[PDB]
Amino acid sequence: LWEQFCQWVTSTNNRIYVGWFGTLMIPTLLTATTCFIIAFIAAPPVDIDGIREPVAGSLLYGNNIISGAVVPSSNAIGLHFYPIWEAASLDEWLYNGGPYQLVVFHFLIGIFCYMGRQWELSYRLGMRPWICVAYSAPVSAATAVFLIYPIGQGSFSDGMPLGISGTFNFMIVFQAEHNILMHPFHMLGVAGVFGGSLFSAMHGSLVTSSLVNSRSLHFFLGAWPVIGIWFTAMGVSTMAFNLNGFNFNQSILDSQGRVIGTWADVLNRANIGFEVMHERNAHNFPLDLA
Amino acid sequence: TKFPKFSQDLAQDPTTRRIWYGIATAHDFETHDGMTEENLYQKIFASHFGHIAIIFLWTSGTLFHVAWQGNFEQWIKDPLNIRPIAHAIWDPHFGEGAVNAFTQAGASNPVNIAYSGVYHWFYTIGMTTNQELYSGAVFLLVLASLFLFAGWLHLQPKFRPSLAWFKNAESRLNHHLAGLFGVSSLAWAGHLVHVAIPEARGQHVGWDNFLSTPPHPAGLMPFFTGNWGVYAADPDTAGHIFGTSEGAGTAILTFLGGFHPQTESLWLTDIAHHHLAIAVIFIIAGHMYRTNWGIGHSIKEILNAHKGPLTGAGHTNLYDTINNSLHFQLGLALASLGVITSLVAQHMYSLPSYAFIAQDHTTQ
Amino acid sequence: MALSDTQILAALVVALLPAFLAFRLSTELYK
Amino acid sequence: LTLKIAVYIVVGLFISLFIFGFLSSDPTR
Amino acid sequence: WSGLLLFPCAFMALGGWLTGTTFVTSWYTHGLASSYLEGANFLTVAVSSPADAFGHSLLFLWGPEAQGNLTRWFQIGGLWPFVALHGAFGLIGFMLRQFEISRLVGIRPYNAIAFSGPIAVFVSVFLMYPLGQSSWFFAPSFGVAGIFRFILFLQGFHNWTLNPFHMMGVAGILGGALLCAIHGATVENTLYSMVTANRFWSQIFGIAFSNKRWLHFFMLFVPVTGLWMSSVGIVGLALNLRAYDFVSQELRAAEDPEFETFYTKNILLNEGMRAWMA
Amino acid sequence: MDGSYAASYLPWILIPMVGWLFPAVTMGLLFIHIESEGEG
Amino acid sequence: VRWLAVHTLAVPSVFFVGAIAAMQFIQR
Amino acid sequence: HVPDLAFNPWQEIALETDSTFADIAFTEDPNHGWLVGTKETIFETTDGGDTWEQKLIDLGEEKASFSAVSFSGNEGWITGKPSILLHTTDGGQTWARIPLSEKLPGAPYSIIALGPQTAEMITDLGAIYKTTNGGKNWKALVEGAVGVARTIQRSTDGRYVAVSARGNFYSTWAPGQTEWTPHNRNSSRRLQTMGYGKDGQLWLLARGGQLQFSTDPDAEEWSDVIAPQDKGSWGLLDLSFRTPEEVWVAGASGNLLMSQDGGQTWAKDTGVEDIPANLYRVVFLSPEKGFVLGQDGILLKYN
Amino acid sequence: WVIHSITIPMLFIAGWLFVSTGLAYDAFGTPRPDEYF
Ligand code: CLA
Ligand code: CLA
Ligand code: CLA
Ligand code: CLA
Ligand SMILES: C=Cc1c(C)c2cc3nc(c4c5[nH]c(cc6nc(cc1[nH]2)C(C)=C6CC)c(C)c5C(=O)[C@@H]4C(=O)OC)[C@@H](CCC(=O)OC/C=C(\C)CCC[C@H](C)CCC[C@H](C)CCCC(C)C)[C@@H]3C
Ligand SMILES: CC1=C(/C=C/C(C)=C\C=C\C(C)=C/C=C/C=C(C)/C=C/C=C(C)/C=C/C2=C(C)C(=O)CCC2(C)C)C(C)(C)CCC1
Ligand SMILES: [Fe+2]
Repeated sequence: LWEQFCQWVTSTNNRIYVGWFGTLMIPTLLTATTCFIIAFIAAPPVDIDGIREPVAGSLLYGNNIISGAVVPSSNAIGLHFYPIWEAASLDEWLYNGGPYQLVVFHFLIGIFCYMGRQWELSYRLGMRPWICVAYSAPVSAATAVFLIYPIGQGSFSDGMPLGISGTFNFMIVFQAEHNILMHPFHMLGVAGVFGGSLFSAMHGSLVTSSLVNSRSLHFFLGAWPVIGIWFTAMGVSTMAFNLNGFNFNQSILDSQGRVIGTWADVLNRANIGFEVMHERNAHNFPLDLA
Repeated sequence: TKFPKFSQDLAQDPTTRRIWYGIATAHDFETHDGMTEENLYQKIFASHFGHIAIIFLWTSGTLFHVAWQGNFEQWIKDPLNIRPIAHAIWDPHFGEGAVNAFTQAGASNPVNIAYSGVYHWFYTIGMTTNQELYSGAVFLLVLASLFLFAGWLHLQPKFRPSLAWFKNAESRLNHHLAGLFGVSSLAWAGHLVHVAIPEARGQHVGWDNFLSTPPHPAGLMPFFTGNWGVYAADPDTAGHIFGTSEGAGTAILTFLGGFHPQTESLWLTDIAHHHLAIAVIFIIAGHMYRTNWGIGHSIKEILNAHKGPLTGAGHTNLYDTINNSLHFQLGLALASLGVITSLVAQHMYSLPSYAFIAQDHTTQ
Repeated sequence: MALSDTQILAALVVALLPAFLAFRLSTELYK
Repeated sequence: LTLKIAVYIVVGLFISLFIFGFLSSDPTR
Repeated sequence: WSGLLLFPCAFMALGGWLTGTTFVTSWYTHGLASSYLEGANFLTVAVSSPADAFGHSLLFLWGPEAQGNLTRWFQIGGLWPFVALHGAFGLIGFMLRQFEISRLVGIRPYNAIAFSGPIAVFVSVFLMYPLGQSSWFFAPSFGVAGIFRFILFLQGFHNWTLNPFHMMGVAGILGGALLCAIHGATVENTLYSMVTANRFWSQIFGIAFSNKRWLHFFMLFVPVTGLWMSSVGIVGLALNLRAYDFVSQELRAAEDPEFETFYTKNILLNEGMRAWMA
Repeated sequence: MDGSYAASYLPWILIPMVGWLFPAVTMGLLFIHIESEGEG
Repeated sequence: VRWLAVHTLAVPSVFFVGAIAAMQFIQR
Repeated sequence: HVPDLAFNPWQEIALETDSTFADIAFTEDPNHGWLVGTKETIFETTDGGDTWEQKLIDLGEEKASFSAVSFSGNEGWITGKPSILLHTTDGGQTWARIPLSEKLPGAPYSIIALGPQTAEMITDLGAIYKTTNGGKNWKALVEGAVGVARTIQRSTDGRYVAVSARGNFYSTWAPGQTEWTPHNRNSSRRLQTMGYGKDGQLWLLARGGQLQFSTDPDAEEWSDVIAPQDKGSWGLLDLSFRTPEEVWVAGASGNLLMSQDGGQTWAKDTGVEDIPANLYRVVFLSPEKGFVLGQDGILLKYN
Repeated sequence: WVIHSITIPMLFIAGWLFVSTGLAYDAFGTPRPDEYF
């Protein structure tokens, strides 16, 4: 029976190509999807901050699709591997944000096997395997923002929350504590994505107009956003090890040494404000109260 | 006077000797004023980064000048009859006779003739067009930039290595044996198999198509199933002409021995199996010293255990002596490097590895 | 084929970056 | 502790199938 | 025609930028060294916004502002309106040039509608938003760090991330990049040969593109759609705000220490930013 | 003093700077630095 | 017509780069 | 694996409640003590914590999470966020609710009773007040805000430290100053918690359980990074000093470790590792009277 | 070469002298480090 199974697996006549990489892609992807849906529906509140302020991102705990998310693991976990069997009880696993780790790991393995299946199918059909080269950049970015950054920061709670509001909160805190905008590699990624959109618009308009070296142009235009995403993933990975962006504050001094301050100082002030969400001292708090 | 800032004894000298000795003791970081061991090691680390970047820039310049003002594409058509060209000459002090004399090797201007034997090396490793040389030069520029930035980075307060990090012999040996030696050799073998051999057999392979061109007809099947002999079948015959498909075999790892009948040099497949085997051996060797998993040897106990009734204390306490003295390590490294360089010369004049380099006597 | 003028100019522009990085490294080492 | 063994054998057999299938396929290898 | 009017003005639009980043400062308007002349590097230099005392004044050089004095015309920060006006008119000249070139060729002017995106983005961000604001002071600066500060200011004062229009713009930009990369890979991997690529995509993803027409059409209309949605979001920002505001969740988290949401933390960050400057 | 390589005009300006301009510039800068009596 | 189309930006460029080069020592 | 502790000097009590335990306090050794936590849950003991009885109380709003409890003499205070204060002088037999004034900046976090009719109020937003009229009147010692603080710790002699909202930096304050001094974190990893050791120095717990100790009064420099669990990446949650020499640390999944050398070597208490809870705070009122407060109504008592 | 041999070289030193002394600061109104408060 094994030979027929292998023939069916490798067959290109099937409705959907599975491939031997698919034999690992399907279980990991399905596990990630199932656990992600379960957490997005009915995840118990998770104490991500490690203080007595639990955070719940499930729909059954009073959240919408925009606000709902999958909370990262508890800050008490750190980088320690936390599978279900290593937990004292299922409730302990649920309250420590274990579903986040499970989903992230199985989904990362799934996208790696998606790469493998892409390459396997491109090699079986004889087509040139450059689609995987382009697909590397989003995969590299996902690995950097989901695995490299938590490892660099020493906690899995610092990863991107699996949601919409959590994504924006993560981006804001990343800018606050890293100054990613001043880092040249987010600049290069921004340039890459903007140029890719520009090239897309130009070529789509040209083809639509013409619709009732070219190869070198197409390949270079396609490679531009891939290179940009590679650069931005490299920048995020470097940030993960505290290699922050440019700090041009406190630079320009006057004749007597008094600091003049530039727009970099204004950006630093904005970052500090996003760092601490209130005013500073010497602001005349009430002296006495009843 | 300010210069030299690192020695107040020299800075207060009124004579011109201060200018001389300041240069002489400049890079002697040990005797500088107010020098600590940690600062010494960090400064040495940065300086070594700088020397590496300088080496990369020098190689990039060689490549760039050869590509720009050389005759590489003409030389490959006739390696035994065309003089390689080093760099162009621009001397306003020249006269007409010198201009006529130095216009050689078919050039249209005064130009030199290369004697470093790099044309043969570039031909053997695979590169055949000027664009490849230019790309290599640009990539080496980028590498030098990266290493310079690394030297700057590991000097900042947030990245300065600790003194305990520098004195970690076991981890350094493990990484620099398994990684620096073994992995680099394995990568070079992979480069020879994936690019150099097909290029020498006529099949052009580059960054554009190396992802869809298998170096062997049987890909990874014999290697993984233990049937390694498949990769040694059908070698290059004695009638093979370098760079063409006439008499070209399909084997990627052989043990032919001897020399190529045409290039009077070693077979490329022999080099492939050689560097692959030494890569495996180095990777094995790099798993010897204990770092963080309990397993592995520790150098101190090995040194202290090899005593002897005739030599007295044997090799006791040598670990501390070598680790705490940078001059001992520098002397050991210099002696080893000198012996290896002598070996390179002796085994390279008699066992040429590059095509048509034994017939260019001046370069040899 | 032989190189182009733009290739040499681009090589010069690229080599500008290691010059700046080496300047920064030398200044840092002088400290 | 039965869950750990269950998942362990699951992944073990999955990677065993993954490594065996490539050996089975004679074309393009 | 329009072929030789965009070139001069845009040049001035360019020119006043460099002299706007190397010699003219903002010590009398923003209290910052926004010029290279003080030693600010390329990232730090910019063309600062005019002082808010003049309101929505066009800051004409010959006009009542600066009374024709060029030094006054510098210190009042008229360089920002100068550059903004010159750049906007250069952009409209480029638009008209594309329209007339398409007319000359005779093809349908899809390139003009493709470039309509950046036109809308620029006329909304740098012209319309200050018009809906108090004065030119709150308008974005012409530089590197100024744009980042403007972005952070809008995040603090508008919750711009939660706006569905910036969400659509982000989706459009990312989809345009995705389609560009996939188009490059497909074109250089099939070396027409569309049918085999369709088969490959069917066996990989499940569905593919029936025609190159549809693929090119979609990659043309995704990023321009994102840009137009972002411009419409700026329009809404000038007018009454429209964001998915969840007041019920805010109320629940206000008094319940055991209920917290990423939306609630984002709100805490937004008012935290808004608090500690005036 | 002409060459057939691409951008033959570069050595016409690069060599003088490496020959006269750069040497004199660093020569004067180093001479000023070594005699700088500002500190020690 | 290319003469002015080059010179109108050539003259300010060479006017400015000299100042920018002198700039690194005036603040010192 | 880390070395395993041979002896378990901690006895586990699994209270039938899901309220995380925040703080504990006592009046006298043979007298009653109190503990406050989450979800308006308060538990009173009288035998030294061997057994507890639950006290039930409800207000108009049922969202009062108690954060601190402090007893001095027979006077007692219970503070919870959002603003709620219960003060008494009868040993807690009846509690008088103090309706906090609206002008109190931020929800209160911690309270220390400096004796009879003397208390100090700490607010999460950094504001500090002092009340000597039993809550009738307050006095602001410092008139500044530190922003949102994850954790605020009080020294033996009244000095205050506060980790920032994300651990990027910290803020210190001492009596006699009207402002809070911000200081950059002294660890490469972002801060998780910081406290004052009984020796008078500071200790910082970063992400991934990177414990670091401080020396000298300024304590700008710090000791080498110490990981009590070595290869283990479990993030610790609290540090406690039974004696100025012996130290304890509490983390996740009952990972309670102890150092007999003040941090150089650490042993894992596998006796409490089976606990299905996340230990939060180890409080050593006396070297023999110590309590470990975790989660889901799980407590550890010293012996 | 004749028309370009004079136009380019002079302007570099012209700008050097223009910015080396109190001309640019007064021309564009950017305060000198002295005028800064
Ligand atoms: C003009 C504004 C602007 C623009 C254009 C960008 C652009 C970018 N920023 Mg940025 N940023 C900005 C302003 C801007 N930024 C500001 C103001 C801030 C401060 C708050 C930041 C803070 C910031 C951070 C903190 C980060 C970025 C990142 C990025 C990059 C995102 C690419 C990405 O998601 O990876 C590519 C896409 C992915 C990784 C998604 C996963 C794709 C996988 C492979 C497929 C998944 C499929 C999924 C399961 C669904 C399948 C569907 C179906 C088949 C089932 C991009 C270059 C990120 C970055 O650099 O990425 C590395 C990042 O981490 N930015
Ligand atoms: C008056 C005699 C004279 C002079 C001035 C030159 C000058 C030159 N010849 Mg030349 N030549 C001469 C006679 C002369 N030649 C004769 C008689 C022959 C035989 C016929 C040749 C054959 C010849 C050839 C074949 C070539 C030249 C080349 C060159 C040029 C090399 C470029 C250079 O020096 O920069 C580079 C500068 C250096 C390498 C400096 C080295 C010397 C210093 C002292 C070492 C540095 C020490 C120290 C670290 C310095 C610190 C820094 C310093 C600033 C303080 C240069 C223009 C080459 C050329 O045109 O290509 C560019 C070339 O290929 N010449
Ligand atoms: C895999 C990990 C790894 C790797 C790749 C390296 C690599 C390197 N380390 Mg290193 N290091 C590591 C881990 C690693 N390290 C760890 C873990 C520690 C801490 C314990 C250190 C601590 C450390 C220190 C303290 C220093 C380095 C330095 C260096 C560089 C020395 C230059 C060199 O040997 O290259 C050139 C040499 C070779 C590639 C091989 C030598 C040549 C062989 C022996 C024979 C010749 C072969 C062939 C025939 C010649 C080619 C011919 C061809 C041209 C035709 C090198 C890049 C030094 C430095 O500053 O660099 C930045 C330095 O001072 N390392
Ligand atoms: C160390 C490497 C090296 C060396 C020795 C040379 C040598 C030479 N080059 Mg050359 N070059 C190199 C790298 C190198 N090149 C690289 C990487 C590039 C690409 C940017 C060029 C681009 C280049 C051009 C465009 C021209 C030359 C020319 C020349 C000749 C005139 C002298 C000169 O260099 O000044 C002029 C050249 C330069 C100033 C180029 C910059 C040098 C590189 C980029 C930096 C090297 C720094 C070096 C490592 C410092 C070492 C420090 C040490 C002294 C302590 C001479 C034969 C000229 C020529 O052919 O005349 C006949 C010429 O027109 N070069
Ligand atoms: C990163 C943003 C971005 C930039 C900078 C940009 C720039 C450009 N795109 C152009 C084209 C296009 N853009 C297109 C689609 C797109 N373009 C996009 C995004 C961008 N496009 C996106 C997202 C799309 C997809 C919809 C198309 C379809 C075209 C074209 O047809 C055209 C082309 O062929 O490309 C080469 C060129 C217009 C030439 C012109 O008007 O001449 C006149 C130049 C003028 C008027 C100068 C502008 C003056 C500005 C407004 C003020 C001064 C600017 C300062 C120097 C810098 C200040 C900026 C600070 C941040 C520092 C120019 C190179
Ligand atoms: C990863 C990986 C996979 C796929 C790998 C693929 C698809 C490609 C891999 C390529 C790799 C791994 C390395 C390529 C390296 C190239 C290097 C390192 C070049 C260095 C050059 C130096 C240093 C010096 C250059 C020189 C030049 C330029 C000259 O012109 C003169 C000579 C010389 C001076 C030597 C898979 C997942 C399948 C399996 C697991 C491993
Ligand atoms: Fe196309």
